[PDB]
Amino acid sequence: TPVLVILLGVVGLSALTGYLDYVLLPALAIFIGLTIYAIQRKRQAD
Repeated sequence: TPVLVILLGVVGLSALTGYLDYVLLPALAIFIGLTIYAIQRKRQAD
């Protein structure tokens, strides 16, 4: 069920809903990139 993967990622976005400048390392921006990339791949692998 590739749809379940999108549901889990959707919940993570809810916990994070506020802007934020960039400090020494945007660990948050990278975390989302890996989260969205993994969800798109699991949902479908081309």
